[PDB]
Amino acid sequence: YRVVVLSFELLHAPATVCGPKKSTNLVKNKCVNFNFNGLTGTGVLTESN
Amino acid sequence: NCVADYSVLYNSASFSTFKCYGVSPTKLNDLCFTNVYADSFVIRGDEVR
Amino acid sequence: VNQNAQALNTLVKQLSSNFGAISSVLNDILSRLDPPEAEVQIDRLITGRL
Amino acid sequence: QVQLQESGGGLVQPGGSLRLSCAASGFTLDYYAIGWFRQAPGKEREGVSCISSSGGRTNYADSVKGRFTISRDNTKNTVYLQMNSLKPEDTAVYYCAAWEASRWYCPLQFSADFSSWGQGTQVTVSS
Repeated sequence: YRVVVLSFELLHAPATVCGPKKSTNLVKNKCVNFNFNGLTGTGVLTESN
Repeated sequence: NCVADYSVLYNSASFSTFKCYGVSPTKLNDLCFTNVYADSFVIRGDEVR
Repeated sequence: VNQNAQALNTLVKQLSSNFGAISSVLNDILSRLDPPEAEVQIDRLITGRL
Repeated sequence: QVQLQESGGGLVQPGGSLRLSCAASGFTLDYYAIGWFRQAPGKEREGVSCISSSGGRTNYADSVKGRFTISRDNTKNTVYLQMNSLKPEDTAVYYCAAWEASRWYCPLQFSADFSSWGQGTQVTVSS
């Protein structure tokens, strides 16, 4: 029996392998549900110095 | 640095073992990871347990 | 002033504890596990945070 | 602690009837689809009958149409397989396996991975 184990590593780091999903446009200065590099949340984005 | 399409694996209906721990197998396409390690081998049947 | 600020600073830092759950951040647990298994982790967060 | 346990095996006369049981402990069997599988001496494990999680969909192997009836009790956490008009061709060890649909569509006619397996029970047909 041919066995393959897939250990997925999940730390606070850039993600190099990501599943089949569609990236959308970016809107600013508005209340949004955002998902950056797997980091999900809700808030308003602003340009930062 | 490569997209992982887990639907091809999960919906293949050819693998005799689909054991996912800490991650549901249907959400492998929705989360993504920094890296994944693959170990591929042939083992007997009373021993894949 | 110092005592009041320390009490609030302690309260904020408690949000980063796991209280036995797999992750201290609530959005990760929802994005990772199904509600039958996610909820068990949330109750650990809820008990510690409450 | 997940366990699948077969019961009801034994020795019967051809043309007689026998009834098997599969019980689950450590987990709720109702959400899983269950299939009965047998291996004959010198043969490969073939699919006898399968039933959906809710019981609204079933499939049987052509050798056993009109003879075997599968069903389940989701309150009692069991799946049953009734055998009638039993033949010497059916002498085999019978497993019950629980798994989830790995393809689109309600029917269970296709085969796939089987998450949990029992230890099997022996039914012998000889006279």
